[PDB]
Amino acid sequence: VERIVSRDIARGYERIPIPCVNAVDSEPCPSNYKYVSQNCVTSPMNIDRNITHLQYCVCIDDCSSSNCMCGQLSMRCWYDKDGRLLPEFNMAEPPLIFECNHACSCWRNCRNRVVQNGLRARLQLYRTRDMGWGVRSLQDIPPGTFVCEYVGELISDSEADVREEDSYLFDLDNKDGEVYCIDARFYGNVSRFINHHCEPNLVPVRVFMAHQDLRFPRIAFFSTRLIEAGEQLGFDYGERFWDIKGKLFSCRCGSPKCRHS
Amino acid sequence: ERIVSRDIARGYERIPIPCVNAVDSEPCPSNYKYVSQNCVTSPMNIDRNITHLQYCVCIDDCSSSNCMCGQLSMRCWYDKDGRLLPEFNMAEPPLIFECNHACSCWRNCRNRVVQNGLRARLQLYRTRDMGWGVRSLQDIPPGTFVCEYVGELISDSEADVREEDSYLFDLDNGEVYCIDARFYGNVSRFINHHCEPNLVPVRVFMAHQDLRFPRIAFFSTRLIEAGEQLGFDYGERFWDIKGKLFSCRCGSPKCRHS
Ligand SMILES: COc1cc2c(cc1OCCCN1CCCC1)N=C(C1CCCCC1)CN=C2NC1CCN(C(C)C)CC1
Ligand SMILES: COc1cc2c(cc1OCCCN1CCCC1)N=C(C1CCCCC1)CN=C2NC1CCN(C(C)C)CC1
Ligand SMILES: COc1cc2c(cc1OCCCN1CCCC1)N=C(C1CCCCC1)CN=C2NC1CCN(C(C)C)CC1
Ligand SMILES: COc1cc2c(cc1OCCCN1CCCC1)N=C(C1CCCCC1)CN=C2NC1CCN(C(C)C)CC1
Ligand SMILES: Nc1ncnc2c1ncn2[C@@H]1O[C@H](CSCC[C@H](N)C(=O)O)[C@@H](O)[C@H]1O
Ligand SMILES: Nc1ncnc2c1ncn2[C@@H]1O[C@H](CSCC[C@H](N)C(=O)O)[C@@H](O)[C@H]1O
Ligand SMILES: [Zn+2]
Ligand SMILES: [Zn+2]
Ligand SMILES: [Zn+2]
Ligand SMILES: [Zn+2]
Ligand SMILES: [Zn+2]
Ligand SMILES: [Zn+2]
Ligand SMILES: [Zn+2]
Ligand SMILES: [Zn+2]
Repeated sequence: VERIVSRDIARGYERIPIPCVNAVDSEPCPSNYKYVSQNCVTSPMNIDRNITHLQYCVCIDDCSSSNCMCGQLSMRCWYDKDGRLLPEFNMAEPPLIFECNHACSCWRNCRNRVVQNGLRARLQLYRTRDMGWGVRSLQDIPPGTFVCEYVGELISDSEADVREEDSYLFDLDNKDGEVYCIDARFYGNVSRFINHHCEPNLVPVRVFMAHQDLRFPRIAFFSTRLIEAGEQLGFDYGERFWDIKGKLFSCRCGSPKCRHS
Repeated sequence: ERIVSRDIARGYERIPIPCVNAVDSEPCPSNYKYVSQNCVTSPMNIDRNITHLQYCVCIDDCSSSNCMCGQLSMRCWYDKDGRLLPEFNMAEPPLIFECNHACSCWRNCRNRVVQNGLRARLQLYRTRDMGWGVRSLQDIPPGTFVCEYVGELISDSEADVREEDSYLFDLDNGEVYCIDARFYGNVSRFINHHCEPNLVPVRVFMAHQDLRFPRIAFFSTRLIEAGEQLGFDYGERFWDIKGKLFSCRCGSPKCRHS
């Protein structure tokens, strides 16, 4: 029998509830963390929030023309009229996405705004058979759809080096020497439960919205294909994770093209 | 009469805020940037450490006296409709600590009003004697959250060197700060002074509890009828300065500055 152990792990902080079910064992809904819907900090992170440092567009339309400055910063605006990535979007090597911000002349409903509108897909936390907790979609998700953001505690590399648990870190790539990461161990959203898959249906993309401090991109997961209702979400953890954890366990994603077992 | 803007906020508020001018030929104001939340130019080291937040451990709707956030606010002053209780001291308002993301309660608990944003149907309009003003297009019951005074967070040192001081809101306290809505602000930058105000500003804390930076929320002091202009008491610092230049045009029989 499938036990509903939570009607909403986000307790109303998302646009829709995220229930938790367990049809496997007697484990209750996870509670060793604090759910937050947006990134937080403990030690200060001096994000550049000077409004005059934002690059912005002066579009007089819905930011669907070639002249949009924010589209140019993203090479081009990759969103279609429904907010989904165009098929030309390179998911093997995603570019930086600069969404429109509060300094732009455009309206809040312009085309170049997707991730800033929050989680919309109906997801469900559930107990897997051999990978702990996982996240599944309760609905069909078309390809190129924004699913969720990897939310957690913004910490420096120096802080990440003294944390005992490293299984919930997401490294923030930046050309500058200073490096940071998102730790979802103590504070995080639904994305902290997404398991690794070697042929993933999700791809992380670095996105900038209210600020453009390149040290702190926000991590948005987009669907790489049609995700059918009931299917578990997964993304590629990368080589750093498996270089560390491979000596502890092999990958259990079950793909015929598994690269870590 | 003459609609000069369908929405001065460009969709950043829950409701459009149109602008009309039935008085003269002035177009919609455009010498500023509309922002729906406070911004900064020079950095402000607001304490955003999540472990520094006081929070409640309520298992209900935060309607009991055990709610930590209510105790910080002396008590929770919101009724089930989100309006201030009749016991609220409009003459000397307390600090309001709304529930935050560190609390164990849900996003729809009783102690959350200002963080839900502007809801009332407002309208920017041209007055006959004091430039632009804001009016309500609907009846607003007493104790209702109307709007927040939004703008650029600046220090006292910065405020003392700004040529235009007509859009400052002082955040009183050693180090003191203020909100300058001259270059960046929301609809509240157009609210005029009235000696019989129907709005009262209240200092509110939500996502952070850095007492240097309270957010300014306007609540109705009485039933505001549809079509009535919004107004609050600018205070004596404003009128000690600007009284040398002009007199108050609020038109009240109890006007104190004309
Ligand atoms: C100098 O001071 C400011 C500098 C900037 C401002 C505003 C400023 O205030 C001026 C105050 C003057 N007072 C006017 C009345 C009395 C005094 N505008 C912003 C944003 C504009 C859009 C809305 C959000 C703010 C961007 N950054 C800024 N300079 C860049 C703008 C774009 N150029 C070009 C290369 C394209 C690069 C430098
Ligand atoms: C095990 O998987 C990772 C492990 C580490 C990572 C990243 C990892 O997976 C990222 C992808 C998987 N995610 C899973 C959920 C979401 C994606 N990050 C780094 C740097 C962090 C800061 C930014 C630059 C890279 C540090 N080293 C790590 N663990 C060490 C921490 C300190 N301990 C002891 C010294 C106490 C030794 C191991
Ligand atoms: C009114 O009394 C309750 C009202 C609600 C409760 C519990 C309640 O009991 C309190 C008394 C209990 N007795 C006291 C003695 C013994 C038990 N529960 C919550 C949560 C439900 C999910 C699990 C955590 C608590 C949400 N719904 C509630 N109404 C809200 C709906 C939204 N409004 C706003 C729009 C203003 C805020 C009130
Ligand atoms: C004119 O009305 C005010 C004038 C001033 C205020 C506040 C005021 O109105 C507040 C209420 C009215 N609002 C209107 C919209 C919303 C409420 N605040 C202060 C301090 C700011 C923060 C630290 C403590 C107080 C600075 N001095 C002030 N003007 C000077 C600035 C520097 N210039 C230079 C030329 C030298 C000389 C005049
Ligand atoms: N493909 C995979 N194969 C084996 N274990 C995996 C896996 N993907 C994720 N995991 C497990 O999940 C951790 C990532 S955190 C992901 C959520 C986790 N399943 C939970 O219940 O909290 C990894 O450290 C590993 O222990
Ligand atoms: N009660 C009042 N009497 C006369 N002028 C007033 C007033 N209340 C506000 N004002 C004018 O408005 C300024 C405050 S900013 C308020 C908006 C302003 N009416 C505008 O059109 O931009 C004051 O400096 C004063 O010039
Ligand atoms: Zn644009
Ligand atoms: Zn833009
Ligand atoms: Zn735009
Ligand atoms: Zn695998
Ligand atoms: Zn509470
Ligand atoms: Zn609460
Ligand atoms: Zn609380
Ligand atoms: Zn008056």
